[PDB]
Amino acid sequence: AEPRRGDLWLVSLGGKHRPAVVVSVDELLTGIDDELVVVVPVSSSRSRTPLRPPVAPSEGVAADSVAVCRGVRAVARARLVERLGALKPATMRAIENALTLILGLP
Amino acid sequence: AEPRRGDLWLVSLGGKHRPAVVVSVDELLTGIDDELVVVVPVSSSRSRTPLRPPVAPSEGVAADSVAVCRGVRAVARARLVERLGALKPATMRAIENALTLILGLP
Amino acid sequence: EWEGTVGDGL
Repeated sequence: AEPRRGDLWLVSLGGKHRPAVVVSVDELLTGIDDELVVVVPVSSSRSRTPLRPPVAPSEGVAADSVAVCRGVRAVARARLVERLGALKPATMRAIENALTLILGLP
Repeated sequence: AEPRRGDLWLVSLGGKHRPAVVVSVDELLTGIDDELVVVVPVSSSRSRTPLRPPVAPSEGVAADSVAVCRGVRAVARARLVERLGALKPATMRAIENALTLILGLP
Repeated sequence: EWEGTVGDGL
């Protein structure tokens, strides 16, 4: 499939929609529509915190949006309905740090 | 009484119920119903792989099962309706390794 | 299966 780690995609949540960051690795993609992609939803209604780092409009979203890494979820690839953009590498590092904390990884 | 990291819980899927491993850290829980807990679904129907490490009945499932780490999802705490058991430390390390791979972390 | 959880906390 076409969504790549670090991409901003619009996700259809069944109808509501939210931007989200693709966080699963590209080698998992086999090109079937029902295979799972792991994403971090983006919110424009919550304040920034160390676990909700900001995402810049340069990266494809609205002003004052944050990556809600505590809301990390696998979704079917078919739910990713529009490519919106891509994150700056430092934003991706802030998200990776938040996910490492949230999931108790080394 | 509250879900703890490493616990196997029964999760209400809105209605079927299925086990899942709590993988988010205990320090995130504030004790409200609508907070998000990150869980890894456990299936007794999928084959074991390096990203689906096995889970034994001693750990709370009724039959030999696997943790579907690619299906990692944050869900509302209210969906966690019953504690089923707790994983061995080695099972949790295999799950942490799978999640480290899936999410491209250090 | 787990699809109904896709909208939790959002």
